[PDB]
Amino acid sequence: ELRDQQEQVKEDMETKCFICGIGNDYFDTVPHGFETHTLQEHNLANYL
Amino acid sequence: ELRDQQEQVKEDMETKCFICGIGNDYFDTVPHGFETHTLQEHNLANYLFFLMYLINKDETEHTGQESYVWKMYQERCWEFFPAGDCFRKQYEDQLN
Amino acid sequence: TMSVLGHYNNFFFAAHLLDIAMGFKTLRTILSSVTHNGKQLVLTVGLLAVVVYLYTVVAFNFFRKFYNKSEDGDTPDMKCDDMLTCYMFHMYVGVRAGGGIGDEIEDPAGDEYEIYRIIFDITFFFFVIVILLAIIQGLIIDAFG
Amino acid sequence: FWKKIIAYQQKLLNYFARNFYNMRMLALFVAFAINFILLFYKVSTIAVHYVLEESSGYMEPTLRILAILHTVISFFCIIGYYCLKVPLVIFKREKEVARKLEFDGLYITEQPSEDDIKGQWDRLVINTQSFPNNYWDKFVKRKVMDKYGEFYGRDRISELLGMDKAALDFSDAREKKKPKKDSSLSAVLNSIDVKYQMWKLGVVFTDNSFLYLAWYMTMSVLGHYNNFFFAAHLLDIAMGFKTLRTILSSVTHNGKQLVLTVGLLAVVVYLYTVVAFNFFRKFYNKSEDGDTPDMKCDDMLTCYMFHMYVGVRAGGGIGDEIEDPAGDEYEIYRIIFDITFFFFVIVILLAIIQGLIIDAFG
Amino acid sequence: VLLTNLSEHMPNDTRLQTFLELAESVLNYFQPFLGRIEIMGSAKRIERVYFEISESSRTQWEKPQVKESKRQFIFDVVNEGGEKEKMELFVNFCEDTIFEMQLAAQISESSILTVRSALFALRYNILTLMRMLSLKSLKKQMKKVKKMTVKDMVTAFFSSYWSIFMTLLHFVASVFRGFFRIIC
Ligand SMILES: Nc1ncnc2c1ncn2[C@@H]1O[C@H](COP(=O)(O)OP(=O)(O)OP(=O)(O)O)[C@@H](O)[C@H]1O
Ligand SMILES: Nc1ncnc2c1ncn2[C@@H]1O[C@H](COP(=O)(O)OP(=O)(O)OP(=O)(O)O)[C@@H](O)[C@H]1O
Ligand SMILES: [Zn+2]
Ligand SMILES: [Zn+2]
Repeated sequence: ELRDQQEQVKEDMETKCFICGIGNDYFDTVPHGFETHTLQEHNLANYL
Repeated sequence: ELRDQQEQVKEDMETKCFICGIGNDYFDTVPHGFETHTLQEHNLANYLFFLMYLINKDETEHTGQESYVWKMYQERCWEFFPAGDCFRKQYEDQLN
Repeated sequence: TMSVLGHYNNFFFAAHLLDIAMGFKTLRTILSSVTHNGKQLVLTVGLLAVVVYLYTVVAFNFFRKFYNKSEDGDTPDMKCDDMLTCYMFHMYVGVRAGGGIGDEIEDPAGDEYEIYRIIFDITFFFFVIVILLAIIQGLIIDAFG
Repeated sequence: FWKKIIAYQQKLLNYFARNFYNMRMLALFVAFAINFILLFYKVSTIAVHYVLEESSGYMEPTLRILAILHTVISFFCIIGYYCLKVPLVIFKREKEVARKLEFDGLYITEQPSEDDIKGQWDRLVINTQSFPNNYWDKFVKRKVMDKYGEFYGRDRISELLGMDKAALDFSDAREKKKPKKDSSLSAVLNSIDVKYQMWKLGVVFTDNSFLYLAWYMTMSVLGHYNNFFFAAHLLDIAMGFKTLRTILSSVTHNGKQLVLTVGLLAVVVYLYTVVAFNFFRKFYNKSEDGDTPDMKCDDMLTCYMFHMYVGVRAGGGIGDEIEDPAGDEYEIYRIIFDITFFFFVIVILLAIIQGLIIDAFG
Repeated sequence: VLLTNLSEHMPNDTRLQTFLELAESVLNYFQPFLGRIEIMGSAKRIERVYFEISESSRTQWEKPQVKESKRQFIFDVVNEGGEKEKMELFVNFCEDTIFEMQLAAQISESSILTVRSALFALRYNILTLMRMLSLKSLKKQMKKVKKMTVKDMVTAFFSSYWSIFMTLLHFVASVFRGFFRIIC
């Protein structure tokens, strides 16, 4: 169960944005779109 | 955990293309589309053979595309690799 | 009825402690591990009984001389002269033993059936003690998962 | 006459094929009854002879009748198998060989690997006239004709497949047919295809399930000479019950890894035996009488047998069975020896086996 | 390469189709040696590139060791990897594999008995079973069973399968004897 919980956390944070919740593929229509969105536009550290 | 990792590897390689990353269903709109795309258009062995041929080919004899890829590879920029796009998606309307 | 009989014999009140399974849901979650695969748990015991019966057949036909269980040399307590007694021995003592039937039967050292008996004991330990009990534990863990 | 006997034969075959499974269940039930009767023998006092002791006195005739019935049902289960399940095997084999002949040319272009029993044995059925006897496609020999005739020689392909050009020319040409009777038994003997039946018998003999049923019948027959041979029939429960098969799948799923685990355990125990034989040979005395010492590690084979039998079956390891190393100049080394033996052999490897079974379940 | 480029960039062209049929043989010959990839071109468009794959390169790629290396690389890049460095790890693996295949090409310069025994036993034992009918000497038996009885009928029916099971037992014993002789 601990392993499954860790894997679920990793999958969620890799497949959907923390703030808006939009999936990764929509941003990935532009190359590196998900990384750009989650590290420049909707970064939680930026909100903090 | 080892079994789960093996299953995850199999599922990823069966559901999405290695290079572009587009899902299997989009190609599967055409019969055998995913297999055709992953074995003829975006085959990783084909990219390996292209790098081999470009390395073993003389620089003066390079064509325009080969020179472009050669410069990009020398500068270690991997933008020439298709990411999120393919020939089918780029020529969707004209091809069909 | 149990409560009424408890007046005649006060120890009949101990049966009421079996109500904790229904009393507590958290204990029901634990018991679900056993009850989830109960049919397979019973079939595992049936298969174990068949395997032990086969071993009893082999021992009764070939290794009957190593089942003396008496220290006094005057009176020998042979436990495999009877098929039912040999099966009871194998199912009780051999199964409950940590090392198998060889932990309880006589040493085969310096015997013309030494190799066959050693194979007998090793196979008993591997198939019965190791594999089948592991099957039971795996059933419980699989029920949890 | 001929029609009546053929009809009666067909009735018998149909009955056996219909009741094949019920007879297979009945054989198991009779096996459980016989083995329950066998549980009440006594050894009587040299020449020792096995008697059935009972207060009733009937259960010896019960045992005889049950053994005869079990043998008869075992024979009938072979007959029912041959009438019911054999045709499916022949159909599958004829389909496979036909597809290999057509779409692979396994006897025209390339040849069998000479290590394939099926590929070598299937060369006989091609030349037979009764080919697709069970497979529906009766034009496979003409498809091979039309595919490989021009390239590899039409007459050569015809010789391979057994077709006769003169036969077809004779059929097309003008002749006068002469009547024949099925009543002519010499004619029917000439009509039967010896080669095709030989290939069919070979396929049946190479079939695994038919071999299992033959072993069952042989076991049942030997049970008359020795009544305890009927205990081997209790091994049929795995095939009898699917629920028991689900349990056994846990063991059989990782059988290769389970065997390799035992091999690794044997190697580890051999290494420990080497160490003990070279350094700790004085602690392996196994006799209480001080006059005669029963050294168990003076011989390499004896030491290995000791370590594999007693040390492995012991709950604490070899140290539970070898002499206490207290007050010895090799005390620390021997204690490390025992602890490592207990940890690696008793704890880890057995846990590997259990984990294999649980992983198979999952 | 020219014809393939034209065919792929002009999909629905009946005029080009006929030339494709006329050049079918050459295209079939050169199919293994023709490479095809897609890249993000300088004109901000996806472009297909056609190159030459060598026969030696193909063989060294299909060697089992390179396939195991490919499987390990895929496992690693999938389980522990990121989208940023995926295409860097892939190029590193490609370079290492290319060097190893070139070195392999450089250095690379220049039971049946059991099956036969089983086949022989199977032929011999079944021929023994069929001899009773191949000799065509069953006339005396037919003479003794002119009298048609349902009991004799059923007895012969069972006897056929009994003879089959002796033939199978004999074949199995012969196989075991042959295997023991071969191993010893
Ligand atoms: N709103 C978000 N803000 C930040 N990261 C997000 C957000 N939504 C999704 N992500 C994803 O979460 C991941 C963040 O990575 P991670 O937390 O491991 O970063 P790190 O600071 O490098 O961590 P580590 O301590 O392991 O070095 C990325 O894959 C990123 O795409
Ligand atoms: N870019 C890609 N290149 C190649 N295969 C890809 C790619 N993307 C996805 N795939 C998929 O990965 C799988 C490749 O199969 P695999 O690696 O087992 O091939 P193989 O050479 O036959 O392997 P094996 O050594 O097991 O015989 C296919 O299902 C294919 O669709
Ligand atoms: Zn967002
Ligand atoms: Zn792709």
